[PDB]
Amino acid sequence: ELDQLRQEAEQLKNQIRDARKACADATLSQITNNIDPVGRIQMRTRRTLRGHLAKIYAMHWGTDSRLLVSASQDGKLIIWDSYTTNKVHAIPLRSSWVMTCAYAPSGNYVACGGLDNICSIYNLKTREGNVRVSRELAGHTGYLSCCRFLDDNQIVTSSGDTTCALWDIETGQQTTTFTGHTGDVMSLSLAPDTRLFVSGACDASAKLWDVREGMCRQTFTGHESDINAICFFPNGNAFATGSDDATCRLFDLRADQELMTYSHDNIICGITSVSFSKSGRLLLAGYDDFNCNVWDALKADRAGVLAGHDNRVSCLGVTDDGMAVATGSWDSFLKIWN
Amino acid sequence: ASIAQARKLVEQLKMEANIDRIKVSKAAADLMAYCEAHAKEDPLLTPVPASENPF
Amino acid sequence: LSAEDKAAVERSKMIEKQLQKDKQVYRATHRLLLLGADNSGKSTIVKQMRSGIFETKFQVDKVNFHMFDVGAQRDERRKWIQCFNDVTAIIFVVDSSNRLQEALNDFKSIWNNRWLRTISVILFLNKQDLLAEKVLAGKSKIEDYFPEFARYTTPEDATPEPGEDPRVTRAKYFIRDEFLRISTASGDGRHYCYPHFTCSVDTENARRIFNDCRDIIQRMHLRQYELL
Amino acid sequence: VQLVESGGGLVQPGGSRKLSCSASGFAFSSFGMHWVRQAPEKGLEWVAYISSGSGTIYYADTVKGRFTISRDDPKNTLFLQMTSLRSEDTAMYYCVRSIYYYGSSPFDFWGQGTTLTVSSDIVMTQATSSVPVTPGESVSISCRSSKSLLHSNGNTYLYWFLQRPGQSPQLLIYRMSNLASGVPDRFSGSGSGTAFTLTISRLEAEDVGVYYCMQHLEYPLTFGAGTKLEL
Amino acid sequence: SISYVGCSLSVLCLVATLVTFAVLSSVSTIRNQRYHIHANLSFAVLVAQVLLLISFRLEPGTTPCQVMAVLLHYFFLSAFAWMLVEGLHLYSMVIKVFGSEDSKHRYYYGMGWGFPLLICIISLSFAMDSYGTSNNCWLSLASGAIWAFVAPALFVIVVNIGILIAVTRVISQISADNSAFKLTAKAVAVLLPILGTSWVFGVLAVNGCAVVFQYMFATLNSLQGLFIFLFHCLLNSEVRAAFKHKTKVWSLT
Ligand SMILES: CCN1CCN(c2ccc(C(=O)OC)cc2NC(=O)COc2ccc(C)cc2C)CC1
Repeated sequence: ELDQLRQEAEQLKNQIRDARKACADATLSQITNNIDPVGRIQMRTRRTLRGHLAKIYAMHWGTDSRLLVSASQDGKLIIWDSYTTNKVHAIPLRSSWVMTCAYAPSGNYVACGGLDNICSIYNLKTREGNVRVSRELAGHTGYLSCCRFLDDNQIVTSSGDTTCALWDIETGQQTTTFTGHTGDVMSLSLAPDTRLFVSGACDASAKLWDVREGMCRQTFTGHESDINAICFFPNGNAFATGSDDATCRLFDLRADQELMTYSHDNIICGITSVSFSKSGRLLLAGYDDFNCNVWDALKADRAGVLAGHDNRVSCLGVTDDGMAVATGSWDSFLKIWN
Repeated sequence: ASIAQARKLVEQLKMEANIDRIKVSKAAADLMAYCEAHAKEDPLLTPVPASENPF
Repeated sequence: LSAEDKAAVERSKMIEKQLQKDKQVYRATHRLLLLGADNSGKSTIVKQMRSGIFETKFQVDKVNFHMFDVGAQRDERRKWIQCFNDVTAIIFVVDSSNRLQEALNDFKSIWNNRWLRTISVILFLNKQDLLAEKVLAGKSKIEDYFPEFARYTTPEDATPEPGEDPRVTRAKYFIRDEFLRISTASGDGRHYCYPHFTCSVDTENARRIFNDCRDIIQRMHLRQYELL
Repeated sequence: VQLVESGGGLVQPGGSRKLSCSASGFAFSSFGMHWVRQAPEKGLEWVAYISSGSGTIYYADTVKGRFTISRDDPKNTLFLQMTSLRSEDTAMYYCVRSIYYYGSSPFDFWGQGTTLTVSSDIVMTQATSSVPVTPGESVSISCRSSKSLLHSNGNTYLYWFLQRPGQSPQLLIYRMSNLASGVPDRFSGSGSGTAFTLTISRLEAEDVGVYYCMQHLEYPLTFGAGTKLEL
Repeated sequence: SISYVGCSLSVLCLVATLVTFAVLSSVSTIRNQRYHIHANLSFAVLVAQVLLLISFRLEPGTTPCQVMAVLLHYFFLSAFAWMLVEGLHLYSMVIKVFGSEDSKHRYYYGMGWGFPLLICIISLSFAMDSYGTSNNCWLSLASGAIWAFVAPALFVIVVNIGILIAVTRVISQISADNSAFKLTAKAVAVLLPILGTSWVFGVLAVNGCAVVFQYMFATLNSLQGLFIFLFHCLLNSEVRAAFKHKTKVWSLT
């Protein structure tokens, strides 16, 4: 019966809420009310990368923390050498409407996707010397919002058809379709161990998925609007999700609830992209107010402002070694901060 | 019809309701321990000198 | 700088030259968003002047255009329309012949979208001949779906085609007036709506888009000079 | 991905001849191309370099002015025009492709060569001109430099090439520790400024031949004498 | 003394405009061809006005007087050429609006800092005694070779007027699709600085006439630069937006 199923669902949700409140022994602010503040950190624009014709919508660091891929909504995927501002590669794209790009951990492949409902995997290392389409993964009935490489063969893409998908580049077929979100998934962050990944959707909900055994392990609510960005804490037991409600939140997988809420009364814009520092003490969130904000992840105190972008900040990402942050905005500029 | 969707939603909710949950104090302590252990390893909290800074 | 470093800088400079050549084309091409409903006539229009997103490159008067039609998507449009905050115009196609209120609401949240405040809308009222040959018959009454039709007179600034009954002109201009009343309200002058009448078989549609894109660009350039 | 080189033969001294190299299988435009010759029963000598886009053109000090290099990207063919020929210019002229970016593998592919029979610099020293080789054992070829090859970038521009009997040289190691594509994992490279060792573990057949060490820190590119491994 | 006051106001306003452009050059909106011409025109008038203030007090009949006559001629001619380039760019971007985003920096910089130099060199070889001499370094204000500067000038203030009319017509038509006079009146006020249009009430004294040079050309020179500031650095809604963004960036950082 539909009514009894709805009643059972409501009872289960009430039980989940009660269990979550039971574990709320204290707050992260109370536990970390004695640690010294990180201070007023100040990172300046050490390098501005120009050459993108249109608004940059995605950017991903390489494993070596020297190469940087950036996708612009002009049909261009540019791989830069972040140390020397040099452009290592300029890949034309079949579709000029691109919202995501992923750099493989090995550095031999680069992904992109957008309103073409297709994940294009390009082979950087080829005997022919050029970058060519290695694969065109299709099967998503909607725009691809984010993509992340597990390895040289497996990529997981969250697309605006309320689904994520673990693919298989060799066969070009979906290996596991993660369903359960009621709205378009905007971003997904891979756990460092690659066993799990969390994806936030336009339903004010993030969801943890087991990549091997495809299912939603945990669901996290608390946001009042669409989650635009999700990032995984370096430890891998927590993740920060920013929404277009001028709020980021830190959720612990073990506590299964929000730990801290980063927000300010002077902030009315929406978070577009979120990244964590290597230590996890700093949470860098790009907003719609043309500047990013550095938050104390353990105290909910704003620690800095990465002002300098003339348009909305679309993406920001920390290096694997934590050396420098990169920020791509709609002003067609990539800025590196230290 | 929608009965299958309701049953799947109920099954997923039951699966999510049977997870061993730790206290918030333990999670906060573990996050603090991770942040403190990797203190002198983040080139964004302590400004790295230009000798080692590659930008 | 070593030899390989210098050659890498040379590769970067060649990439920059190619990017400049590509910019010479990108800045000279005007992007448009083709929006509408399933029973609107978008497919007929894209078939004229000649899954994912579909790109149609139509050039008239020696200026290239790029019309993008969004397909294989869902009702949640707000999260991909942000990608079109820099296009020249949104060609919004409406079937003038039941679901007219749904299409009128669809015109809102596109006119009133916070990412399209400076985005002009070229409004196409497609398949006007269906309305023409449907309104002579009394089977369907426009006043039945829209009550404020009897208490409405045809505008003085109307240019009916030679051979059009007054009822046809009154109905089509009532639909247009509904759309422009939605458009002008909550309009700060940053973007303008340009209504047109089409029958889905008309070689002039590309010319209308041309003449309207030139007007949009003209007013934006004038605004850059603080002349308007 | 193959480069086939033609336009060579018997030339009277003082003559002029155009050496053509036609490429097929890779992007000619994005690849810089070098001409590197090898005199009979001698080592490897760099002759010329035409960069991607014909921007920087470099010539060896011994062929400067007499030789000119050019490329045709639409025709995918690289030309070496040779004027005022000398008897000290007889060699098998090899054409190599080298692309330059971060993580690139310059000098990755060589061609087949053309016989042209005619009727300061960073000196590379290879002390071992010949080394006995037994299959299954390990060997360590040594190379020395006249100046440190470790730039401020942290890259030690040393290249180890292998030339099998009757075959064109094949890239083995680039930047003094980097295994080229298709090269077995047994090969390795190590060393520091003005000292380099290439170690081959579990030496096998089809591995004998002449090993060459080359510098890429600054033009002109100078190879080594060549260490011969024979069974 | 009125001429000195007005022209000093003009040079101060032009310096403010140039420093504002330099400060806000980081912003993409203030980084197009429009502000290149605005800066070059502001620079040209600046060196065509400071070289006129210290030309008031400079020993007549000397070598400095002659070389400053050449310099003033070149800089004023370059200013008028940049006014013509402003008119051409406005015509391109409001009439036949397509193809306007194409790069044309070479043509603009050959038309200003350019054709003025060629006209000077032909007017320097065919006329040398006219330059300087007299009682002031105004390049034979009486007669002889003043038309070496007036004739090119009257080809920028008879062209930029027509363009103005054309633009006005367009604006009027756009104002028809609605205070129509107010929009047109503001439009003319905006374009008068950049487009040479006020330099026709100064062609009324090029030959032997009354002593009315100081109390007229001073008004023209003051407006050329005060209007440039007040209508292209202040009250521009683009320069103001860029300044607000830069102020926010500096305050946050
Ligand atoms: C190279 C030609 N000379 C340049 C400088 N000259 C001046 C000296 C002192 C004053 C002064 O009293 O105003 C403070 C003014 C000027 N003349 C100008 O500013 C512009 O001239 C013109 C602009 C437009 C037209 C149609 C005609 C003329 C003559 C004399 C000539």
